[PDB]
Amino acid sequence: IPTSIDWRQKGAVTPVRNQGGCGSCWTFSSVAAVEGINKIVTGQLLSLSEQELLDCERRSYGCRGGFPLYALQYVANSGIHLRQYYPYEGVQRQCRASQAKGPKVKTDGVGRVPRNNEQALIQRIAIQPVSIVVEAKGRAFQNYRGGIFAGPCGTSIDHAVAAVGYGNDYILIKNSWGTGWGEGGYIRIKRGSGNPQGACGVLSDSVFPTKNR
Ligand SMILES: *[C@@H](C(=O)O)[C@H](O)C(=O)N[C@@H](CC(C)C)C(=O)NCCCCNC(N)=[NH2+]
Repeated sequence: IPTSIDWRQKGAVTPVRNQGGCGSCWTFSSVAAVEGINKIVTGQLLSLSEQELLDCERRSYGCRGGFPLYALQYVANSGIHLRQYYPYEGVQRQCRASQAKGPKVKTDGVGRVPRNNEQALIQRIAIQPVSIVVEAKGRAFQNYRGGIFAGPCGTSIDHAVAAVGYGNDYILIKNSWGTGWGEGGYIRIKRGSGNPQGACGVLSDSVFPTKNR
């Protein structure tokens, strides 16, 4: 694998989103992962509907939180519509999937990275973007502006985000707090933490969509 990778520089990452006040991070990280594998295997970069997951993925709780694993299973079972045909409202409404216009992206399955294993996560990011988790509630994380973030942060994971790259000392992560946070919406989290769960719990729980060429 390469010493560094950046899926943005392979055209597999869409612009940064802003989830707003809604506790919908689980829809953003999962969609970013799906957009990534879809570009990798089809050649097209599409912007996909977080709102569809928010409304339609029954085992999650809309703006009250959710489960990236189940979001990815939904995409493998039902597919997902384009954002432009099922736009983000930042509030849960009735599922309108069957009424949405336009094409669908359908994946074939879901994989899981062996947890608390930095090399396993890096190896997976070398292949595709990954939906991961971090503890984002800390003031240092909330106030992050740039550079390599090492903390202070605990490992009580609370926020789903998408890993879209790495380099020797960092994992590169697409957050859903708009471009006004961090590095145009991105954060670099240090590799090589003393925590088995990694810095900010970044190694705690990582899943990804699978889709065949
Ligand atoms: C994250 C956010 O919007 O910042 C959002 O709160 C969320 O989905 N968090 C997940 C975090 C995990 C580490 C993936 C979460 O807390 N999921 C469990 C949600 C359970 C909510 N239950 C009810 N009844 N609302």
